[PDB]
Amino acid sequence: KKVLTLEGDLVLGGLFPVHQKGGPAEDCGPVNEHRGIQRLEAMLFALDRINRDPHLLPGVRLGAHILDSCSKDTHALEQALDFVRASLSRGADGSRHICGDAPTAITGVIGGSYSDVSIQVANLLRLFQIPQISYASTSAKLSDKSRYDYFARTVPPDFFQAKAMAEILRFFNWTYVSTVASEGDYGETGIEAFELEARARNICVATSEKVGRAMSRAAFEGVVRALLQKPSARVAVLFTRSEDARELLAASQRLNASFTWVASDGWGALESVVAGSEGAAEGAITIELASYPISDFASYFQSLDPWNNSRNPWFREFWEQRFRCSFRQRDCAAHSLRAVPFEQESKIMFVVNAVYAMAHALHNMHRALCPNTTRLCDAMRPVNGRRLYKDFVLNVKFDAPFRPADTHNEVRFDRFGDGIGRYNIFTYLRAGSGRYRYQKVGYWAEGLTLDTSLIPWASPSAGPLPASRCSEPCLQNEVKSVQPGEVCCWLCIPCQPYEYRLDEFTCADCGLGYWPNASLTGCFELPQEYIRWGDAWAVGPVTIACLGALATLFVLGVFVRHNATPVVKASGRELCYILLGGVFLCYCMTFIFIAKPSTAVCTLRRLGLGTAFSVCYSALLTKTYRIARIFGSPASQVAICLALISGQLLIVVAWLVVEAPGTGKETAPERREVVTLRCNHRDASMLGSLAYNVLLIALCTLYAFKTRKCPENFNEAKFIGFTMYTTCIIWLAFLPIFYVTSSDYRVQTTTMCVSVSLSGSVVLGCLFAPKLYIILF
Amino acid sequence: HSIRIEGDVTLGGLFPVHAKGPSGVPCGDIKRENGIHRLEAMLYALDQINSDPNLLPNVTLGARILDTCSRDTYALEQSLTFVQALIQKDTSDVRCFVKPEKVVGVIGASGSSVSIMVANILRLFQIPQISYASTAPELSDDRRYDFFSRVVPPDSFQAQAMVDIVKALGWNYVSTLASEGSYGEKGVESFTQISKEAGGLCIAQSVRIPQERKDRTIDFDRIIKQLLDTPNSRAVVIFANDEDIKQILAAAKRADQVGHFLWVGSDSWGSKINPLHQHEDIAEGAITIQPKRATVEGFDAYFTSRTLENNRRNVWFAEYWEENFNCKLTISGSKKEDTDRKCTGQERIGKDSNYEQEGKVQFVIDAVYAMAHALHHMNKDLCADYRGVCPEMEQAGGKKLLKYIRNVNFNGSAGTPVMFNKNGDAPGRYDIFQYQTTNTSNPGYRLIGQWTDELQLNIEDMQWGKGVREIPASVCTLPCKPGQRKKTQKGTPCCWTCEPCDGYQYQFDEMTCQHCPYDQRPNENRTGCQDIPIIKLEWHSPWAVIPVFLAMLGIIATIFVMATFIRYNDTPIVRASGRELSYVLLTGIFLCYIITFLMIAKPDVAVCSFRRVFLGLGMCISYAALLTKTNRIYRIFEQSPTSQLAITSSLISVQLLGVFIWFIVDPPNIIIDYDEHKTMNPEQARGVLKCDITDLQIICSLGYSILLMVTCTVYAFKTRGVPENFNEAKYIGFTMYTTCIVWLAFIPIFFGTAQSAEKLYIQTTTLTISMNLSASVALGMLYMPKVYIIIF
Repeated sequence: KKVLTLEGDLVLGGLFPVHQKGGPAEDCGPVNEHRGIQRLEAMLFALDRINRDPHLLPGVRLGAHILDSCSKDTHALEQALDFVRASLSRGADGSRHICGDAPTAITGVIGGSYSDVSIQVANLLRLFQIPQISYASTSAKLSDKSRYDYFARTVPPDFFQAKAMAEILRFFNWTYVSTVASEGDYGETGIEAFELEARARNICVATSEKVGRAMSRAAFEGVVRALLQKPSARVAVLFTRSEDARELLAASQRLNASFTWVASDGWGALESVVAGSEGAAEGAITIELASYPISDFASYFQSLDPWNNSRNPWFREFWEQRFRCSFRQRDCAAHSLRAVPFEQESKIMFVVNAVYAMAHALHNMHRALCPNTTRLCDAMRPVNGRRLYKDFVLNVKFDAPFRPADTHNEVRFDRFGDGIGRYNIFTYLRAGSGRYRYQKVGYWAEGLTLDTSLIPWASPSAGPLPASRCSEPCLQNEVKSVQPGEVCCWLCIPCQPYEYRLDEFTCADCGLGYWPNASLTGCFELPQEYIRWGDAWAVGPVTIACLGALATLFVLGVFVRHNATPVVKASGRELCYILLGGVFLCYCMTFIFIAKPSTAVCTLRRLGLGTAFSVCYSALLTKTYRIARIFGSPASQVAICLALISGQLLIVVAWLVVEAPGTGKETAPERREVVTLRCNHRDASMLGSLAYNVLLIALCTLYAFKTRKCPENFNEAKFIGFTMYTTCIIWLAFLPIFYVTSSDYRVQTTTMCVSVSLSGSVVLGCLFAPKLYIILF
Repeated sequence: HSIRIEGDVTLGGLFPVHAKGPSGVPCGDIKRENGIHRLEAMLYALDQINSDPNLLPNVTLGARILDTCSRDTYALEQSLTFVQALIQKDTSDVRCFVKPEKVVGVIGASGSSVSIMVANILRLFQIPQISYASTAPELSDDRRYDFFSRVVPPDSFQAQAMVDIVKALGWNYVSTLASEGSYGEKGVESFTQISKEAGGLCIAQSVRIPQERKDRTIDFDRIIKQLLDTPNSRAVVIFANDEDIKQILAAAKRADQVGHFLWVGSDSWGSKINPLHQHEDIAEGAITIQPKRATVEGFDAYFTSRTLENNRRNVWFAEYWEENFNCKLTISGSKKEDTDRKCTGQERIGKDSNYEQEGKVQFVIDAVYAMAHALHHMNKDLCADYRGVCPEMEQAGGKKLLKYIRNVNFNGSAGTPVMFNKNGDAPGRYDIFQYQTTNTSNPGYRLIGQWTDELQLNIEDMQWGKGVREIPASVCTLPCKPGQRKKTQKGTPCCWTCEPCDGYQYQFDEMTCQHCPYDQRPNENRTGCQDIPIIKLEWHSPWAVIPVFLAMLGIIATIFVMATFIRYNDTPIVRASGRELSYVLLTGIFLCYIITFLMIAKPDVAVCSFRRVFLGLGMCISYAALLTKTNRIYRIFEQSPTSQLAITSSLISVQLLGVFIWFIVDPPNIIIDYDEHKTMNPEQARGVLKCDITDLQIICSLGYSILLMVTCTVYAFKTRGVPENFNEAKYIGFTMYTTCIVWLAFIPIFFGTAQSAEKLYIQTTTLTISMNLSASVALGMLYMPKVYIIIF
């Protein structure tokens, strides 16, 4: 019913909601002091400054055709229809009067404080070839250009704050943050943008819920319990509005448990509504749009009077309401606007930025179309409404006017028709001595720049900042898990303790004993040493070998000195010397068996252990054979033993030339020395032939022992037979000991050395005893 | 000039009686026949609706017809003219006052692009739009157009019909072909969107048709070439207009391709003769779709009895006669200088003009009827107790009207029913057209079947019908399913290379080939590792005949030695020798023969439970008699049969406890087959099996006999020195030496024989033959003296 119009060469338009939705009966209720009149006077003052700016639009003066929507849908449609009715070709339908004003083309439709009115106006204006920029439209619904082509909001929508949230969360190194939103459409699209940005930044999300506004405190208690009942982090996200955030903080205070969280534009400052719960909100950072006060607009609005400014009837009704009176009584002149303080909101900056952006776009297109003329050229008389928006409105580079010199805004429009946003981060500072109040730490113009010293918990003096890591980093140890599902944050799980880090997810083993100092490279069996057996354990074998060598030398010296004895004269003196030499060679083989193990070492030890045994066995066999043949030539007896051992020599030589040993170490346990123990030759047919030859020699000795009627040296023959039986028993015992210790590492070698040393010592002392009785005793 | 018809409730109308040829003026002077045959049909629908007592008897139905010639602004102005009268404020304009009427809905939105721009503003207000000729399917969504209801099926329904007709016609892959800048682009987009989700449908190729230049025909020659590049692809769907369809068919005709790929047309093709002329090869198999083209006899009856005196309701019919065969009107306009003949005197020239009612003509009558039925439902549910129209219509909204229009299931002008889905789209009632020249000579489009919700067509409608509906059904290659395949798909969609898997693995459900457990191998079909009975070593002719005969020949010797053993006790020759020695030798020979014959039987769990000790007992029993003989001749040679029997029993007891010990090591079981050969057609290969008998066990069992043979040879070396008793000691020594030589050769056969997979049928046979030969030699040497005594 009321329309504000201003005469101008290129008149613009405006849709500012001055009233609110009253109900089904009444059209709209009383005017609002904050969102309906102050923004209207703001855009009026901005347009007046535009008309009085010599550098901006000098030739053409733009007007205004502003309408009120009463914060409704059908009313918004009916009022926005006038902007197009003024632009219709026919204008007025032909009709016959039962018994004036001419339509003026409108270029700009700057307006829209709510979401539904802006959606409807953009839907109506997208197809009528007319641009429309908004100042307060934070819903993500007007983002798809397919549904809203001509729309360039100067305010950043709430879903752009997801980038600032991700920047904040990555600045403090937080991963397992939780979040909470509302069941409304704006809440769900904002939280969806938040999840999208978090996935782009690879940030985990603990829980995601939508809390309502028409629920009691029981539902809020339940949802906060479901949020804090899964403890893996201390940081949360609060994306809901202030009306719900107040009750959420009250419920959190009822839990007597507080933590840190980030807040969206709903809880930017909002200090008066949530002042009840001061303990729960002790540590928290919020997000608030940058709104610098305008000294020019404030001075203009403070000096407004209906008598001097009567071109705005809505302003007259606002003056009547704010200073309740009646024009019939003429008591409104006594009331003064300077008596009550003036409170500026955050949308005056947006309306002035929008009108200045449109003025700059008009100036740019006028300079690019007809720069020779300063007034509207004939080509610019009809406004296209589409190129002006696509090429000039969207691609604008004007600086924000009416701002302090120390601050720089530089608001612009992106390809999606959205204004560049500057967000100031407000944190709740704890002030026990004084009163709790907020504090600005940084801004989000282009990149996140905030100081951690101003933040209490972020400052190192108060303590370490709270973390949101679901797990703690582990050192060069058990590998990280590769379980799916929970791939947002990682956890390293224990492996077998005998494995290294092959990769970031593979847990293999490449060598024990030495810890690799490198990260992943470096794999070797073991830096083995030359000697592995301990000195204390090897002392026994060395002492036994020394005692055996000393006993053989004493027996050889006694036989050499007592060479004229009748017992040694009628016996094998050369055979006795050969047996003494073979017994002395047994101590050398036992000592060599405990030397540095290697290929040549193992072959030499095996060859010596075989040769000494074969030599003594052949000697005793020849002795018993002669004793059984004579009692029932020395060259032949000396050559037959060589011919006998030649078979074993050829056998071992053939086995040596048939199988070449190496240095291949195979370890059954997961943690053991890779040092060579005895040799590379495992259990094969080599030990079978030697065991068969030893068994045949023992059987031949036992068969030759069958004689028992020896009249000469009967005691010596009995001692030799007892020694042969003892050696056979020792070999039989060593065979089961070697069979049981077939898997032992060094115990088998120690037992074999002890057995061969004991057999050699017994064979030496058996013959040394008769010599001792003959000479020493 | 709009059309005003009096009525309590009126409906909107957007009909293109003009053209958008000249861009300077909003609408061209020329008119279109398709756009002029629809608004008269709506007028007939309205004047027939407000004429009967069964449809809106108490309220008359008005009309508000406006022209929209498919312009971005003029059509927008005419559509905005509806909501301007709804508000009708008009408080600023003063001349020196009229009665406005609200509109309940619109039966306009003829053009595809006009529907979007009309519904975008009609969504904001409470006025629906019931389109009739819209083709673009992107407006079928409810989130962007919730006040829209199409009476014709969109292109998405056409794509669904194409999917259903391709799935039910054999082939699964089809090369799509559409033209951009028209409904073809949206049609192919919907086709891909609905085929990606569809299971069993494949896309062979996707090519665009450029509409910038078609007179050169240089692109169409290249398109048909690259379409033939892909193998066995004979199905192609066309969503473009007829203009380039004629050119592509002409190109396919002049090219004379060897592939002869069948064509699939769209609603643009339908059943027209224009594109093809004397083209039989390219027309064969051109299965094309077309919606139900009904004819309303009432509209034809009303459109013949028209005059310039009674048809004064519409303003465009006066100038409509200018589109006839060069005739004009002089009552209002000025005659042209080219022709002065007048056609107002008679209307027979219109009948002679051979006009035909378009298919979209009956699509504006059912829309008006549906809105009238929605208004009737409104009246019945709100103000069914009023004399005329109730005031509850002006204060109502459009939401209830949309809800009442959605649940509309009445029978329209023709015999087919009309209904709307949840998105405001009517179900697709298409007719399948195929060109055939073999059954009839005249050009025809004989109908196959109807497509309303399912496929009710004639599979055998074609004359051949043998395999022509299955020739393009392929897997990108020849069909390969003989029972041994492996479906490996990489890169190429809905296709896999016809390649078999390894011979050691059998397929499972034609998906993958896996390995079966040991002793099993895939059959000739590579479908499953079947089970077959193992082979047997009984009655083998090629090689076992000689050892079988050698073993059977010992029965006579065993029977002769048994009867001679306890017999002839009077002669001193048998009295000098040990009586138990001959019996022990006979028992050993019998045990050796039984052990040799036991190898013929197939071993089992219970067989080798007692056969594992029969072989070892036979060898040790034979050496006992020789040892006893040497002991006796050594005791007699200096300067006891009872003790010999005890020594033999102790030697056998040493072997009995031994075999018990080496048997208690593992339970008696059967071993699996040992082979590393490939798989052939006889899946039942040579599966030789036995109990726990290996080379080490055989060596340990035969080790005891080696020492006995060595001792016997050592004793015979000295026994042969002194010849006595008819050189019996010399014969015993010769027999012992022969036995030792035979045993030495047996060790070389079982040593180093690792280059033969038939060892179980060769080495055991050779060992048994050697043992039988040694036993026969011993028996012949022992029984020689008895034979000589019996002869002499």
